[PDB]
Amino acid sequence: SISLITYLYEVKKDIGPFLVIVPLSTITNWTLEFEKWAPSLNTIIYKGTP
DNA sequence: TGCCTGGAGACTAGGGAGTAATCCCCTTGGCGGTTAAAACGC
Repeated sequence: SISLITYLYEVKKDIGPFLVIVPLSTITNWTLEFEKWAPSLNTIIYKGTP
């Protein structure tokens, strides 16, 4: 998913908006993977207290 | 104590109830996640 999104965004210069649905207990793994492999793409993740 | 009418016995049948066949929808049990509600204390 990261490779496809990054390739499309680098080719088209259309970084977003993009929406991803991630089930719980995996949000932090996706966050760490995005921070590590693709620092150029930022993400907004909702969690914690209302 | 005497009298009689409501109760009972025999015969007929048809319709409501019992039984089989069919199926899907409402229920039951469980788990995830969130958070407003429940518990404890001064």
